[PDB]
Amino acid sequence: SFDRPEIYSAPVLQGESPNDDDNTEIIKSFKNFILEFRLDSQFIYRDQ
Amino acid sequence: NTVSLPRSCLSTIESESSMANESNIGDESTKKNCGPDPYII
Amino acid sequence: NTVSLPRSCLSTIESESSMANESNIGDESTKKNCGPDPYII
Amino acid sequence: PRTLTAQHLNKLVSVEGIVTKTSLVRPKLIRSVHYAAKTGRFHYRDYTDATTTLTTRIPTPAIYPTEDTEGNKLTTEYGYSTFIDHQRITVQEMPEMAPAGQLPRSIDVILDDDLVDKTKPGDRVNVVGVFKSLGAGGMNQSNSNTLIGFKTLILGNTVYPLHARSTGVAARQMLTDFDIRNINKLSKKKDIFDILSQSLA
Repeated sequence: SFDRPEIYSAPVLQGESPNDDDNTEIIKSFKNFILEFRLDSQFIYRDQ
Repeated sequence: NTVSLPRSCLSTIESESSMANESNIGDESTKKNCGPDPYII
Repeated sequence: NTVSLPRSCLSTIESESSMANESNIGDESTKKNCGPDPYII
Repeated sequence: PRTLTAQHLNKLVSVEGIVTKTSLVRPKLIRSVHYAAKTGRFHYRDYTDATTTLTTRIPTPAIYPTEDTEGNKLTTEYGYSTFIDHQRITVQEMPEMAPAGQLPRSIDVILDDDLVDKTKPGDRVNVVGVFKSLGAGGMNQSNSNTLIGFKTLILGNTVYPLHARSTGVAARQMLTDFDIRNINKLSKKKDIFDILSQSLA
């Protein structure tokens, strides 16, 4: 009578050079667009 | 976020614990078979 | 006096009574299916 | 064991014989208890099998729980669970009664809880119990094989050791107050040693 084993991870090293058309880079670019894009000197999307 | 409920019980493929293997068998030689579409919401 | 237990529940083919046909359906559209080898001695 | 036939099934019987081999006393799981870390609650579950009840019942094969209803992980409490003992023995017809030049007959017996270690191999034993049949004799599914029949055994509920000559079981008699009075009276005479000596053979 035992319980279930677990699984987990942690980052240590740097993998291969990231390609442009991959989901993580797409997400990063979208996040940058949300948090940085300026119109009339305003952070419209962050504010809204 | 066409999803369907599992067709068969997942407790077999999911070997959660060592005692689960015992629980998955009992009453002599009769194999455990939950039947088709055994899940309820 | 190689007989084997029935493979499927016989209450369907055995239309014993009028109310048995009603009892053979319930909980909306789900069809009744006892499963394979549902009999115990 | 030789004169025990199918016509006695499901009926209370009393068998006599010699124990030929016992089994290792193992614990059986009955109720399991678990603790939830994310909520601080204690859950439990119960288990059962075919041999714990005389009347047939519809199986309820509950699984061993590892998660909470909400998805939280679970921790087991071995000290708060419950276990029960279980032993299996084999009984054979006595050699002072079995047919000579003929192989012997034997029957299995299952003991539980407080009747688990009351005998050892080589004893003469009298067991009173229920002669039962279990499972399905290959009837379910196709099971083209027809040679095998129904499994049978005794749900033993009374066990008695019997003394016999040239056997490892000692003889013991219960002493009554009349016996004690008589023996104590007899002890006080002066020729008791002579009387006892002459009593022999």
